[PDB]
Amino acid sequence: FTEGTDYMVLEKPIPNADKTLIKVFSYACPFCYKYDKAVTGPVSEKVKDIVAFTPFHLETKGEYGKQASEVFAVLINKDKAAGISLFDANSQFKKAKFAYYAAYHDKKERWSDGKDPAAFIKTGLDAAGMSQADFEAALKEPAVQETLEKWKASYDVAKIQGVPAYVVNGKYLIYTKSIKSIDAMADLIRELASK
Ligand SMILES: [Cl-]
Ligand SMILES: [Cl-]
Ligand SMILES: [Cl-]
Ligand SMILES: [Cl-]
Ligand SMILES: [Cl-]
Ligand SMILES: [Cl-]
Ligand SMILES: [Cl-]
Repeated sequence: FTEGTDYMVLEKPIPNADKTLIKVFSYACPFCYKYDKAVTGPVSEKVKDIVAFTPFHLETKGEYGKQASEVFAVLINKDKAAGISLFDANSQFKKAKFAYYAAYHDKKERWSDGKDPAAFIKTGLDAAGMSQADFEAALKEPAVQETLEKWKASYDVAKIQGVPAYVVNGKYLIYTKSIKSIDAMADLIRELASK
């Protein structure tokens, strides 16, 4: 694999990202949906022995970027605390993520274009099986707030080649357009993780 073609080196790395595969994404991004249907799960499963799969949501995209970040931060922290993989059938994050992708991209739902955040939140929480009250309580927790703080770094990473942005060890950003297969992507991630 070749620097400049398959990947690039971030001039400002994502901090505290040792042994991670970070995926910067947005619920509102059609390619994020496409790659999450086709490559994200299989590839992350293949490399789970070397790098921890670590979604980073980009809060600045779409009318409900902030709300989606809140829902995802809450659900990822809950899944992690329960020792549940983010690709597991029982992952609440996974359920919410695909509910938003289906609503936004397949059904063209826009929840009144920013003016109905309660409806947007409901879509994700209902799919995840979480109550509004539980979400509101969980959002106040330090770990959830820490996650939201970490994800602020998504904006500067997204500038390079858009979203999705798959990053190895906070340093090596894969060029999404170069990804040709599950195997090749997993091969690349392993090479990058050995650097
Ligand atoms: Cl779109
Ligand atoms: Cl994800
Ligand atoms: Cl759409
Ligand atoms: Cl609605
Ligand atoms: Cl819109
Ligand atoms: Cl900036
Ligand atoms: Cl091979």
